[PDB]
Amino acid sequence: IKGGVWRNTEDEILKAAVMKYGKNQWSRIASLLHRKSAKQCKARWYEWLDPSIKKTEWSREEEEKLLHLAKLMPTQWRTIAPIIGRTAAQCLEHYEFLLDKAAGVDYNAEIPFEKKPALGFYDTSEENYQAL
Amino acid sequence: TMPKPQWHPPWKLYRVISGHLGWVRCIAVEPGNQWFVTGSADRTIKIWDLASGKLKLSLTGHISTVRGVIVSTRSPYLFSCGEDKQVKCWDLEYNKVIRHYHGHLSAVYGLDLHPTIDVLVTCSRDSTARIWDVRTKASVHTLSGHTNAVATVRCQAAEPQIITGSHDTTIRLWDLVAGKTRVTLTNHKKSVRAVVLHPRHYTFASGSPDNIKQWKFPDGSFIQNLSGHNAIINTLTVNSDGVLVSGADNGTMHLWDWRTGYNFQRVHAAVQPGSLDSESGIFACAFDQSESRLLTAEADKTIKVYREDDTAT
Amino acid sequence: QEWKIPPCISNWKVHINENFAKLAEAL
Amino acid sequence: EVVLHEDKKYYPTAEEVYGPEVETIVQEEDTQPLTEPIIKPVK
Amino acid sequence: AKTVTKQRVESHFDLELRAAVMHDILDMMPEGIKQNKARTILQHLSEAWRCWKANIPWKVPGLPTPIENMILRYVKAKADWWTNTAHYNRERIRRGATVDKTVCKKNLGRL
Amino acid sequence: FKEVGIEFMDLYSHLVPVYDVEPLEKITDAYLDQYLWYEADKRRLFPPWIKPADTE
Amino acid sequence: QLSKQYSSRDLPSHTKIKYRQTTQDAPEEVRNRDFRRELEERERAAAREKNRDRWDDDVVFKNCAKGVDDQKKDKRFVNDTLRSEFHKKFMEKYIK
Amino acid sequence: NWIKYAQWEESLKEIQRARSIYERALDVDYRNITLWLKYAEMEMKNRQVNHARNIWDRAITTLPRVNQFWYKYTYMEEMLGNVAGARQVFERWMEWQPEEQAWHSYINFELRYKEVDRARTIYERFVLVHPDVKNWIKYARFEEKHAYFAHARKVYERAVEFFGDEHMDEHLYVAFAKFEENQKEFERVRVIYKYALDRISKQELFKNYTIFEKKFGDRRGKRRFQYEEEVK
Amino acid sequence: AIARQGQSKDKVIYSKYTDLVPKEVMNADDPDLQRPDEEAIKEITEKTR
Ligand SMILES: [Mg+2]
Repeated sequence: IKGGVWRNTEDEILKAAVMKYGKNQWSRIASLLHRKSAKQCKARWYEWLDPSIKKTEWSREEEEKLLHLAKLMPTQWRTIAPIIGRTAAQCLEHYEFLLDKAAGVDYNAEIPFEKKPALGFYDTSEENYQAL
Repeated sequence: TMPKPQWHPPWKLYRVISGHLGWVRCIAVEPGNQWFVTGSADRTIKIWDLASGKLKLSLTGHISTVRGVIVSTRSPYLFSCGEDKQVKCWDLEYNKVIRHYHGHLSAVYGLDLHPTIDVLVTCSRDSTARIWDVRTKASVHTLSGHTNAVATVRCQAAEPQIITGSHDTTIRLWDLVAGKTRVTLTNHKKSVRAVVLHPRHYTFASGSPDNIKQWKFPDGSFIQNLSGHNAIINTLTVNSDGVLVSGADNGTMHLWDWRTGYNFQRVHAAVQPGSLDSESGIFACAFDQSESRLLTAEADKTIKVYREDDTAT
Repeated sequence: QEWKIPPCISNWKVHINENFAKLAEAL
Repeated sequence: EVVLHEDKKYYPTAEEVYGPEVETIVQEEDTQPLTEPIIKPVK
Repeated sequence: AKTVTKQRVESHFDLELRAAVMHDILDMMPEGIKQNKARTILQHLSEAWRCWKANIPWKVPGLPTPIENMILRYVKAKADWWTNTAHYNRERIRRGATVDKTVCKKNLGRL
Repeated sequence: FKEVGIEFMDLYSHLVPVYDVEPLEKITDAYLDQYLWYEADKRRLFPPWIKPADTE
Repeated sequence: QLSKQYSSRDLPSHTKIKYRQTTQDAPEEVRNRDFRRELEERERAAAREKNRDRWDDDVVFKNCAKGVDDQKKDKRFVNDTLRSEFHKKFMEKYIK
Repeated sequence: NWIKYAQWEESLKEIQRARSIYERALDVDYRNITLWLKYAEMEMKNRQVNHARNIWDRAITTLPRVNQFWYKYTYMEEMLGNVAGARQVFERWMEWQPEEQAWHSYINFELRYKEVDRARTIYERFVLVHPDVKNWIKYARFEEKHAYFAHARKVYERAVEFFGDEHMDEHLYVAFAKFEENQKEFERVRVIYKYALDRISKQELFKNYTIFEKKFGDRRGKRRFQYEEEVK
Repeated sequence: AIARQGQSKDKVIYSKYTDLVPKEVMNADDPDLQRPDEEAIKEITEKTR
């Protein structure tokens, strides 16, 4: 019931919330949005919205590396995805794309505690000061 | 120098003993070279056979890190003090605590026994040191004075009975019966962590991160300045042979000629098999009664024993 | 300058072996 | 060659790091079990 | 005078760890002359300790190496204290000696 | 798939791992399991010597 | 200005001081002793003591357990809380 | 917090209160040099000369190493007109064997009045406290500035005598050469240049080169024989 | 005299530069540095006690 499609409003508000609160507090960020939970917010951050994620075409090297690795460790996408530097869902889609296109008074009264200054080789007798 | 002075033989590492789970902070040696004791962050006090290096006995009872340990000469006691706040007297006749000296407001960093009177002297983070009557568990005197934590305290029979230093970098000499300061030395720039009294000369030495100073007695005239090895240095200890050892937080240990400040040897020692390079350096170290063995307490949770090399020259 | 300390602003308050190739191609 | 995570050495042998001349012994447990006295009384 | 106790022990150990590092290093590290990063170095301490609790390798891009070897030292110490305490408590619960509501949940979290 | 939560049930002797999955994948996997065991039993995959067996 | 308050802890206990006796190891003995000789001879004794002390016609696999002699992992002490062998054993035991 | 409080009472001209505040602050942290400067300053602003005098004395007594206190103390006395007082202070200060700059300030102090003899006396102590070639040179130069050329020559003789063959180099010997050059003793200069050079280390190399250059210049002030010898 | 001001003449207080400056040697030993003696210690100890 809570599940559904992601909205530009929810997604931008997710950007701002993640910016303000920080990465480790999910319940606080899920509190602001409606119809979405904390798990969904976190996985939605790390899966897609995260700026460190690389959204662009795959170069030739990334295709060589992806194909080789996928033939090395079949069906393991969460192991391969960090090695090529792409999202697991993304490299999946691209792979099926490659096979697809490959064929109180202490203050104010009396001076709290008083230290009269000590007296030294000079005359302080005379000195007094003006009012305000 | 006087003339390329006092040739002493180098020391070598002889034995390494594991078997603490925490940092070993303190080593003491029993009056008869029978057993030497260690205090640890493990919260135990362990007693080790000097000869074989086997563990004899583990005591438990401190709540926190044991910082300081003394074995009385004239009575069969340990005294120990800890980060807990508690200074305890163990009767080694039963291996249990018989008295506890209560009253410091924070961790007690250090303690020592008057050699003839039967009074115990302790240092604490709370900036005081106390003179405790061993027999009645009573604060004879409280030595107010320093502005930071008192670190190392030594006790002597003659004049300035109590020699103490603190993290505020100044040494005060305390006149026991008055419980007041006779002398303030302010010649270290950084915290004084260790002091040591020379067995015969009537002089004393103090160590700071920056350098190590000797002093005349009483009243601490300046004498010498040993410069060389710069670390936060936790230990100064001296043989009747005039061998002064400086430990350090970076692991390093240097041996010195008490007379001249000739630093004959530098020992940098390997950290333990596991461990990490950073957990190096010796918290403290001591000399058996024969002056033939140097024992060190290290952050790599070991005890190392050094033996003077017989082929040497 | 050396003792400039990076502010500790709080956040609270990978390689692979080639043997996998030999194995996988073997199977 | 291959080492299972069952073994996989980290850190050199205890002995090797210090060198041969020193003796390195790991005391665990202890001996002279406690009812024994360090400092035994006169009789 | 107050006596260390079970209620106060964890607080006590961390109190005197903050003091241990503070006295040692600010009497050890210095020449800032004004105030040297005491609040800050301690915040690096708590940061590192959290990171080791989360098993996240903690590397600050700039930093003095004595400060770093410092933090790694004391942090490893507190780790040894915490871990040993965990082992011991699991032994007590295993034997069924201690009945406490808190130490069970805590000890669980630790393991 | 998405991340699985983990927690330890405490038997006071040995802890027991406990895993938490999102409901969708739990229904999917569940049907997968009933099916796999059903086909398996029909085809006589497992020989008799494996005995956390339904019969007894 | 000394208060008439008291406490349980404070009361007399162990008012006598146990002086060390002659066989316990009074300072008199200690002063006279040649420790170095004693320490050497004890050491030697210890050393001496130590010295004294010391079909299936069908299978996938030829013997795995050939030269596998335990290894000194429990002889190594490691100053690292998570890689100590004690910690491994603890971790092995209490998690499933 | 201490300081702001003191300042506020000072502004209301309740300076007896202010004094107590400063003293209380000192009890907390007597090493803090801003605190002491604010305290002394406050007294001076209110024309309380003798209070200020006391305070200055305390500051230098307890924190002798702080040069700021000494510089201000002497300045105050000079402003008050008490030259004798200032001299006394400087003599105390010099007992701490301070820093080149402090000695310069003492000398300059003397030189704001004629007092050349006093200045020279100070230099005599200074060049032994900090026996640096440069200081010796400076002392000689001082004499040159005031035309005591006889004494300047003697100073150079003393410097070279003192330093000896063991250690001396470029700078001092060059300076001496320049002095005699200016005295129009060209032959003597060559004697000095040659004899003293041969008597000591020569080649270090850079120093030697510099010396050579100087010599050449002096000469200038058939004859390009070493041009060929250096090249060959 | 500033510094002493609070205290009695008897009680010492270091202030001059000379105090700070080092004094050398004193030989292997001299009567100058020694532990009062047995007998002084006994007197002090007893009075203290
Ligand atoms: Mg409560």
